[PDB]
Amino acid sequence: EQESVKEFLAKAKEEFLKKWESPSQNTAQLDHFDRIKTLGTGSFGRVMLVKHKETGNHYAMKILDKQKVVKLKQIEHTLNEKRILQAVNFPFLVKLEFSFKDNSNLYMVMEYVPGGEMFSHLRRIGRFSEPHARFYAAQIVLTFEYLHSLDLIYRDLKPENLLIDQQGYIQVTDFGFAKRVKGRTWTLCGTPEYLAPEIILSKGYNKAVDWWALGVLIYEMAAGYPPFFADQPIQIYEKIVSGKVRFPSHFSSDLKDLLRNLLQVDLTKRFGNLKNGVNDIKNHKWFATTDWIAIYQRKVEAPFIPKFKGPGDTSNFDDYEEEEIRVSINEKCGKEFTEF
Amino acid sequence: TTYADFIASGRTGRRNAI
Ligand SMILES: CNS(=O)(=O)c1cccc2cnccc12
Ligand SMILES: CNS(=O)(=O)c1cccc2cnccc12
Repeated sequence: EQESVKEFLAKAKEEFLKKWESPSQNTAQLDHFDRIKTLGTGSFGRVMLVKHKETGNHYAMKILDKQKVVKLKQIEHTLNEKRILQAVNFPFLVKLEFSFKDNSNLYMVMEYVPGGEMFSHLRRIGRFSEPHARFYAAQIVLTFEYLHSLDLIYRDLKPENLLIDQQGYIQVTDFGFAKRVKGRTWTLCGTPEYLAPEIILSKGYNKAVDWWALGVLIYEMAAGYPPFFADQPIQIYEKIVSGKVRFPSHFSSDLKDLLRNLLQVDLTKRFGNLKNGVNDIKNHKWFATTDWIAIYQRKVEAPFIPKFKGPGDTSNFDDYEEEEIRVSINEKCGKEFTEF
Repeated sequence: TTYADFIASGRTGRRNAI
């Protein structure tokens, strides 16, 4: 009697493939927006709060320097990012509203989520209760079920990339390492604390790395610190591969069981990667109180609503040093980014 | 405590991708 998840995902794949095969391009330009303030920075670019001049709507504009992208060998990853983000559609994925490029930069204009990064809230509060952590985790489970059904691996789960909207739900950002792949891939990418052992060990790997990263995220949300931490990445990797994991004394029996199964070095035993796929996670005892339908439909009351001061207030974000956006008089890296 | 060791570590701020 329920709406079938299988049938829902089949229709969603039809929708995705149409956009994957015919991507949108050149849907705004820089002078349509006033640039306000930097919201975040990453290894590859900066995200700015902007205001559309005609409508007054605020957006979050990611700006990538084409020459920096080439130097860091991220051309194909950046093309993946934009092609995937413009084609996906799910309640917990940030919307790409416009994209464009100029002589110097690539621009992805996304919906602005003023509630701030989960990272900020998690560090301030210390740790989330298990019900709070489970509410967020359920959204990631559904999001990965969706992405994986489209043959997409995400590859950069972490609280820094999860924004909290005004309903208290998650919006996943940063598709810089997302890739559409049937079978295995090999790129060493991610964030150290979240890398699965098979990435570190230079094995071919598949979507199971996202389920490992979910285990890391759940652990970090509920503990307040990640399962494998050290001062330098190299010591983190040694802990990951060991891959002994210890739990806070306050973790429930069911949470420990789920995490041992997500943080399983043996791919043939890792939840999400067995015969029953995601259903081993959704049907796990730790999720017994999760109404998966109600989460997808955003009908569950969230544990926390960010302070609202908008429409363009940035008080839930840190401050960053501002650097002028320079547009050269000469086109840079035109051939590399033709399809953007 | 593990918490205290984390908080005294150098990786409590935002972590960049490799
Ligand atoms: C992850 N934090 S951020 O890099 O500042 C960011 C990236 C992408 C979209 C965003 C939408 N609203 C706020 C911040 C946004
Ligand atoms: C098909 N019913 S639904 O509520 O619209 C829904 C959509 C997408 C993913 C879901 C995963 N689990 C349950 C329901 C889900």
